[PDB]
Amino acid sequence: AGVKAYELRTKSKEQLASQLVDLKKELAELKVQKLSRPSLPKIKTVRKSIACVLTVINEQQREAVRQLYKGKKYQPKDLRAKKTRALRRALTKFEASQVTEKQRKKQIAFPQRKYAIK
Amino acid sequence: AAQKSFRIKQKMAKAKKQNRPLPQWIRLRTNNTIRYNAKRRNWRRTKMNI
Amino acid sequence: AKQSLDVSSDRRKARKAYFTAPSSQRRVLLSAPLSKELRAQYGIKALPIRRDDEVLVVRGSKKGQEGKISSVYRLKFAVQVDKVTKEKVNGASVPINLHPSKLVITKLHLDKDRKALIQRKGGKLE
Amino acid sequence: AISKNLPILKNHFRKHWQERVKVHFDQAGKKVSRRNARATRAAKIAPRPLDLLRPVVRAPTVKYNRKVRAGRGFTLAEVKAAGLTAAYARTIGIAVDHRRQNRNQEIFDANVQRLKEYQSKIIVFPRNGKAPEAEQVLSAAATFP
Amino acid sequence: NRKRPVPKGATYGKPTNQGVNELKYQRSLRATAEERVGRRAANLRVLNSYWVNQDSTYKYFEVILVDPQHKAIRRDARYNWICDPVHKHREARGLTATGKKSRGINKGHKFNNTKAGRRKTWKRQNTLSLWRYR
Amino acid sequence: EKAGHQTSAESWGTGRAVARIPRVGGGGTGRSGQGAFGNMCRGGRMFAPTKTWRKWNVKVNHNEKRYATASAIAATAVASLVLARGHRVEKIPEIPLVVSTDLESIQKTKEAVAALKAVGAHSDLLKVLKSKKLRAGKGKYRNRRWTQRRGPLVVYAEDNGIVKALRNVPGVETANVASLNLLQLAPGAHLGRFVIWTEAAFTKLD
RNA sequence: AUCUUGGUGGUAGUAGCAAAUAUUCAAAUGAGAACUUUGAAGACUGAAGUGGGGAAAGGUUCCACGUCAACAGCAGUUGGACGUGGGUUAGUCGAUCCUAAGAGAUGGGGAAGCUCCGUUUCAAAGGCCUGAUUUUAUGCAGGCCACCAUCGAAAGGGAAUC
RNA sequence: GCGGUUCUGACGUGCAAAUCGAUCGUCGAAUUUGGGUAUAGGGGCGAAAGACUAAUCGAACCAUCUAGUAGCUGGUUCCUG
RNA sequence: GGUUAUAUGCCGCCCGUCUUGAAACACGGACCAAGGAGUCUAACGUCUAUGCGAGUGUUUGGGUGUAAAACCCAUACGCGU
RNA sequence: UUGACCUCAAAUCAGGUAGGAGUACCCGCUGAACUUAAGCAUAUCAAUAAGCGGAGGAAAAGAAACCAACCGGGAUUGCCUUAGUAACGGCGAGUGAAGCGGCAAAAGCUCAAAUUUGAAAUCUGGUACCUUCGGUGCCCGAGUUGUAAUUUGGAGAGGGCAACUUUGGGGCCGUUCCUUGUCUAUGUUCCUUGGAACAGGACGUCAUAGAGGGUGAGAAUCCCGUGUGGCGAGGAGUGCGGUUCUUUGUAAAGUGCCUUCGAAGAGUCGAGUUGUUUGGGAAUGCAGCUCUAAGUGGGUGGUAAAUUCCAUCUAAAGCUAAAUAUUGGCGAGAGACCGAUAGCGAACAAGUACAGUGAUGGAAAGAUGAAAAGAACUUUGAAAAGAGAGUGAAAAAGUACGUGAA
RNA sequence: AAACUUUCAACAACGGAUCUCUUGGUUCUCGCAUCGAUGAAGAACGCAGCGAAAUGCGAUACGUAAUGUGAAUUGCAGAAUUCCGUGAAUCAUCGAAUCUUUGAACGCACAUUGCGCCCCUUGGUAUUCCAGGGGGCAUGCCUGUUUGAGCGUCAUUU
Ligand SMILES: [K+]
Ligand SMILES: [K+]
Ligand SMILES: [K+]
Ligand SMILES: [K+]
Ligand SMILES: [K+]
Ligand SMILES: [K+]
Ligand SMILES: [K+]
Ligand SMILES: [K+]
Ligand SMILES: [K+]
Ligand SMILES: [K+]
Ligand SMILES: [K+]
Ligand SMILES: [K+]
Ligand SMILES: [K+]
Ligand SMILES: [K+]
Ligand SMILES: [K+]
Ligand SMILES: [K+]
Ligand SMILES: [K+]
Ligand SMILES: [K+]
Ligand SMILES: [K+]
Ligand SMILES: [K+]
Ligand SMILES: [K+]
Ligand SMILES: [Mg+2]
Ligand SMILES: [Mg+2]
Ligand SMILES: [Mg+2]
Ligand SMILES: [Mg+2]
Ligand SMILES: [Mg+2]
Ligand SMILES: [Mg+2]
Ligand SMILES: [Mg+2]
Ligand SMILES: [Mg+2]
Ligand SMILES: [Mg+2]
Ligand SMILES: [Mg+2]
Ligand SMILES: [Mg+2]
Ligand SMILES: [Mg+2]
Ligand SMILES: [Mg+2]
Ligand SMILES: [Mg+2]
Ligand SMILES: [Mg+2]
Ligand SMILES: [Mg+2]
Ligand SMILES: [Mg+2]
Ligand SMILES: [Mg+2]
Ligand SMILES: [Mg+2]
Ligand SMILES: [Mg+2]
Ligand SMILES: [Mg+2]
Ligand SMILES: [Mg+2]
Ligand SMILES: [Mg+2]
Ligand SMILES: [Mg+2]
Ligand SMILES: [Mg+2]
Ligand SMILES: [Mg+2]
Ligand SMILES: [Mg+2]
Ligand SMILES: [Mg+2]
Ligand SMILES: [Mg+2]
Ligand SMILES: [Mg+2]
Ligand SMILES: [Mg+2]
Ligand SMILES: [Mg+2]
Ligand SMILES: [Mg+2]
Ligand SMILES: [Mg+2]
Ligand SMILES: [Mg+2]
Ligand SMILES: [Mg+2]
Ligand SMILES: [Mg+2]
Ligand SMILES: [Mg+2]
Ligand SMILES: [Mg+2]
Ligand SMILES: [Mg+2]
Ligand SMILES: [Mg+2]
Ligand SMILES: [Mg+2]
Ligand SMILES: [Mg+2]
Ligand SMILES: [Mg+2]
Ligand SMILES: [Mg+2]
Ligand SMILES: [Mg+2]
Ligand SMILES: [Mg+2]
Ligand SMILES: [Mg+2]
Ligand SMILES: [Mg+2]
Ligand SMILES: [Mg+2]
Ligand SMILES: [Mg+2]
Ligand SMILES: [Mg+2]
Repeated sequence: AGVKAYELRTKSKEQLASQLVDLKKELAELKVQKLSRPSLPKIKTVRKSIACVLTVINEQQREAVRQLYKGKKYQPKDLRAKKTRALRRALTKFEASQVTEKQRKKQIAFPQRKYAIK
Repeated sequence: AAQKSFRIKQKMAKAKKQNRPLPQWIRLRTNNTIRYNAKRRNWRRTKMNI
Repeated sequence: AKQSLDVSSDRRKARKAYFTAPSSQRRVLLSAPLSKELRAQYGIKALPIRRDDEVLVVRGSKKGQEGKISSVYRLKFAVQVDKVTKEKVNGASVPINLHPSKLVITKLHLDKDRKALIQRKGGKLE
Repeated sequence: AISKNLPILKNHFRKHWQERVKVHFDQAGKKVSRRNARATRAAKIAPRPLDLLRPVVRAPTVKYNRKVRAGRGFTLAEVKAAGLTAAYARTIGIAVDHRRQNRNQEIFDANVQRLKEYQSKIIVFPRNGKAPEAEQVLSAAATFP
Repeated sequence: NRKRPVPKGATYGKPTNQGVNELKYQRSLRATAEERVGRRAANLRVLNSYWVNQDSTYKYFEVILVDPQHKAIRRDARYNWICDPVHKHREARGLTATGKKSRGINKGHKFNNTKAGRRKTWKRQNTLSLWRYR
Repeated sequence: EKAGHQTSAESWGTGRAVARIPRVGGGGTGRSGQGAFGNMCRGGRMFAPTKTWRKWNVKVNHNEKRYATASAIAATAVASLVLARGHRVEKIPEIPLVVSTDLESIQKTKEAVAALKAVGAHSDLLKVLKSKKLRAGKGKYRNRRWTQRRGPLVVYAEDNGIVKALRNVPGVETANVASLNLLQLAPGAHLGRFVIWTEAAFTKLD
């Protein structure tokens, strides 16, 4: 059938590591059997289980690190948002919104007015 | 060429694996138009140029 | 006549969109009309065909034959009914490919999702 | 290459002119876009008109000084005479131009008249609330010909 | 001057183009200065430059640069224009003061060739415009 | 612009017992040595490649367009011409055929079709239905698959339904009387379109 | 258009398939044997070989089993062909290390610039020894010397196998 | 081994886009040669023939400018009046 | 009587091309299919048709639209007077 | 001796940043020749190709050291005009702009030069905390060789007098804008032909839907869509319409009169000369070298010079949407376009196979049938195959597959 | 007379024209603005029950996670038909990951699968040797930190 990642997300770090090894053992066993038999398609299910478990392990370990840098200025580049190189170099909303005191005063004194012709 | 680089040997290994006729079951596939292996190479016909 | 600037009347584009339709899109392309019996019951003209729907053939050489949809061969844009078959000279029996627009569904294979679809189209269910 | 009694011609096609031919097939398309953009702008700016009020000026040169036409903007002097500051006027739909000078009482008086007629025929909404439904007139140029 | 960099003074063409000596680069020594500095400090933006000195062999300039990554510049409303990426390598495109001089970007009858961009102007004047209704 | 010239072909010159056309260089493929560039070569450039700056649209003096439109309108009121142009107006009583202004406010196709049959446009509608044919030639590949006759032109003064109600009837055009179109009044440059005027449109003509 | 691409003739069953001394008998195999295999015979290369190994180059051609449509300018049961597999084992043999003619970063200087020069220079150009301390394998304790990256040989130099 | 004199031999739709046979020059050095390395196109290299520089040389090869220009050669497609 | 094949009488050089002169001992053509060469554009001359006429030209643009169409239009500008 | 300062270094020091790609359009640099002139050198091709550097969704330009000479206009760009004109030119071939006028789009502004001097009022970083595109404390640092506030020539500043006017910043809910999902008519009724009805005939139905496509032949009505309208989901953004919280004000801005002032960019401008370039002609711009200013000054006013006026701007510092470009990228819609020797080189495992040491060069090649129903079985043959039989509407459709010319 | 040669027809060849077709091209219009040191474009080598390609992907390898759909995929094999469901699929979508060796390409090199050094850790009697696992070490430039250099230079104190 295969493992299901919603079931794995309940599990602990150690339980998952243990399961990962049981799958790696199982996969080896089938690689041997494949030599004898003509066709052996069960091996696909266990390849994908391994890949599932590693995905979940990595998710857990990353979310742990996201918590460790909660709120801190500077976090690992791999947890920073990707966007694009050019977007990451752009001025922030704050920087782009800055006006000098001279211009702030003019903007208050003389905003564009709403008006209509009759 | 007895004493050869790994890089050359790796390319030769690739060439070994590709040197085969088309698997017959491809011909049975729905809407198949591949008749034969059109990129087959032979040591007597065409050189690999490394 | 079309009015929307998003829709195309280009033949070439239409044919491309059909022949390269992915499996999901082909589901909708392979709809069949309900029988006039079932049209009363559910209040729906047509549905996407499904394995284990029962069917009547209403056009072609096998017009009149009935059976269950044994397979929806979306890749071939066709359905295979069990019992509609070709007796081959060697004695083997291959399925005939029928297009769902030439069938009529006489019994639906229902389930939570099919039921939800029927009520979604303003059907009745009972 | 010269023969018969024909005009001498001056067809300048000795450069690689076919690299730079612009056929205006987008004429109809550019007109639909321009119109959509007027509509879009009108909606963003509503109820304001799409144009600023502009002064009358005399065209220069002996060939066209018999005509008057719309100029760039009111003078600082005309805006002051109409009972208005440049900074305010800019915000109430009046084009102001610091470069143009008044040396002619007829054009000056006519421009001051324009500004008075304009301040009569607009309604400036207060910068808070209450805002009464005015209805958008798109052209100051058609209102104040 | 800029000596034409051709082997042994051979030019391989018509006599008008046989010059090698007495030719002159179309940008100023000031612009060369900004450009070479600009390449040494590619994280910075060249703002402007000025003459300080000369001998027979060299002219000396000082080039003012701004760091667009420094938060003192990014948060300054008067200077953060230079952070926008249109202003990358302004010295290389002729957009500094010395650049605009050498490109002939000025108003009036003396700058008809150049005021809008020499190449743009040329292209506009050598375009055949055909309407649908000719 | 690049078709036919994506080749480094050069003439071999005389002395090789071949024609002096440019030839593809190199070796090891069927294309090597073959004729190139010229209009007579397989794979070469067409003679005088078509260019986009051919004159496409044509200017016509406005006052001449108006003349033709007025002639076209005048001919709509001559039953001889309307018959000759293939309209089935044998059993209509009177051309010009004017009908009530009520036509302008019909909302449903079913109703608008009944009105056209009522006033004697049945045969001309039928003609359009029976005339659908697949187009001869490569036009079929180019989004012009079917062909059929033109039906009546219904002319109104104000559209309060009628354009949408006639949109789907094969061959029926509609038109505001303010903006009459020579391409509808004289299809194929043949005078005598069958026109059904509303009373309001007919008064507006003056 | 000695036109372009493709196809097809006559020529014609014609020119021809004649260098390197050379083949023969029997059996086996097989639908079929001048040509495959075995045996018998006759000859040749004649050790500056048609023998036994390698370098460059090739890249699986090596070996087995199956096997003949095409290819081996006759043939073919045979094959460097076709199909399917098997096969290359290192502390000691090479590479790897060293420098050669040379190539080439850096410091610098040229050049609008792609880049060019130059190779230890008009540079603040490093990295070892020993004890400890027992805090530790980093600062500390001492000392010591300072030349100038790097690449460049499967025939040069070179740790070690029969 | 390196060369290439004569037969003006073979061949001359070849075994071969330079070969074959015989005859011949030289054969311990201004010798022959492998590999590494340097020199690049108005450039190199040359015991010098305008030789050689990948079957290309009194200026290589590749692409582009380029559909270069041609007072010159060839061609230029249905009928009747 | 037509058609067609053949026979008989008389007649009939191979086309294309350049050329004063080609059947030429002038050139291209072994054969067959398919492709294959005065085009489009800017500005013009004469002539003709058409509209309006001391004027004329709606289409840069604006308005409108059943939306690259059709329909409507101010100020200029061009040519003319 | 101890501690500064200045200048210069080092570190796998803390945190960042550049490079390469694409390259249609855009900003520069560099820069040909073929070609034309019936020869050819100046000229032309061309301020083009090739080469190099640098950007963006646009770029650049841009709020006059402008145009003018008028009754004056008023940033830039683009279109129509100006105009094949003024002018340049072996005054040959050829080349060739600008002002005004009509339009599209429209938007304006910032520094330097000033004593906060009764208060460096300013800012990076680290650190703790928080409501985190950031905020608040605290601490080092930068900075007086000058960071803030104030002013930019249209002005404006300092004093003095007199008056009235106008304001900030949050959430929350609609609309907007984009990206998506889903629901929303009517015959598979009869006859004929056919392998198949989607054909013909008959009788209907829907139509704001008779666009288009599919299905065994020309299908509005068999299927998907189309038309109309409804209902969801996810963002983005205050653009602006409502509501709610906090009211910034001893603050900020605007305005009249009097008075004293009014800082305004140098190896620049300008000049000579050299080269290049321009329609720019005793010199249009650019650049090298030499010379090198002024402050009622300086520039321009398309014939050099002196003298006298006048007119017009305010250089040598800076930012800025839109109208404009676009053989590239992404997403769409179309065509009197081509229809497999055509159209992109490429309808196909095509920039592939293949050639070349390399740069590079670079093909051919689409169609059985509705459906494989792709010929069981028999027989001759070593076999390939034949002959039958069969499948199919047809093998005069057998994969050497539509038609099947010469 | 036959053969032979030639001409025409029928049937059969050869060959692939013609006709009909078209998920391709071409041109015009409209809208949009998004590559890269957070490792791009491009390259190499790999990966499927049975593939040589094309296409997809990276030792988690024709994919993993998430979301939507609601039962396939299909050449065969196999699996599954609690499929009235946290659920089929070469499905759509896509926000989380994985992403060999490379490449601007960054420890030094590269016709080498060549040779280093540093930190943490495990094993072998181990600070120093050998091995395994993890994580690091390019250049220019900016701001800052720290450690310094120079009779450049001030004060102070010998
Ligand atoms: K040259
Ligand atoms: K010259
Ligand atoms: K070419
Ligand atoms: K070894
Ligand atoms: K060695
Ligand atoms: K030379
Ligand atoms: K070569
Ligand atoms: K040359
Ligand atoms: K001549
Ligand atoms: K006869
Ligand atoms: K001739
Ligand atoms: K001759
Ligand atoms: K760095
Ligand atoms: K010249
Ligand atoms: K000019
Ligand atoms: K000059
Ligand atoms: K003025
Ligand atoms: K003056
Ligand atoms: K081709
Ligand atoms: K057939
Ligand atoms: K198309
Ligand atoms: Mg190659
Ligand atoms: Mg072509
Ligand atoms: Mg013979
Ligand atoms: Mg012979
Ligand atoms: Mg023999
Ligand atoms: Mg012998
Ligand atoms: Mg012997
Ligand atoms: Mg063997
Ligand atoms: Mg043979
Ligand atoms: Mg044989
Ligand atoms: Mg083999
Ligand atoms: Mg050894
Ligand atoms: Mg070097
Ligand atoms: Mg080495
Ligand atoms: Mg050795
Ligand atoms: Mg010889
Ligand atoms: Mg001889
Ligand atoms: Mg002979
Ligand atoms: Mg000689
Ligand atoms: Mg030609
Ligand atoms: Mg030529
Ligand atoms: Mg007779
Ligand atoms: Mg005779
Ligand atoms: Mg003669
Ligand atoms: Mg003749
Ligand atoms: Mg003769
Ligand atoms: Mg001749
Ligand atoms: Mg001949
Ligand atoms: Mg020929
Ligand atoms: Mg033809
Ligand atoms: Mg660091
Ligand atoms: Mg030319
Ligand atoms: Mg000439
Ligand atoms: Mg000539
Ligand atoms: Mg000449
Ligand atoms: Mg270029
Ligand atoms: Mg970009
Ligand atoms: Mg824009
Ligand atoms: Mg800009
Ligand atoms: Mg100003
Ligand atoms: Mg202006
Ligand atoms: Mg004129
Ligand atoms: Mg010129
Ligand atoms: Mg103030
Ligand atoms: Mg059909
Ligand atoms: Mg130049
Ligand atoms: Mg700017
Ligand atoms: Mg083609
Ligand atoms: Mg048939
Ligand atoms: Mg056939
Ligand atoms: Mg024949
Ligand atoms: Mg990677």
